[PDB]
Amino acid sequence: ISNCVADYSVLYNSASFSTFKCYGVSPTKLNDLCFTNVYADSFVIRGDE
Amino acid sequence: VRQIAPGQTGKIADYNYKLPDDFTGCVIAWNSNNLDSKGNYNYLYRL
Repeated sequence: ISNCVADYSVLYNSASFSTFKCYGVSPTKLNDLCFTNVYADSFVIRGDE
Repeated sequence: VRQIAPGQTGKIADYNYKLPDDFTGCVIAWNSNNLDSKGNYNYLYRL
């Protein structure tokens, strides 16, 4: 992902998600920063793991 | 029932009910589908 104006706040608020865990950042501060390179990884597995 | 924790994010914990960061005291939750289901659509929340 590059050259984006990404509004993160319409996805942690305006969505139904089970667990939202950010690790080096906080979710409320995500609108203010700039990220230099973003990657996305998607799959589907069992929810005990 | 995770957004009733001291410092969280969501439209319950940003728009409806917010706990202070230095909280003292407990949150008690229990499942009740027996009474508040018909359904019952007077339980509103601020969108």
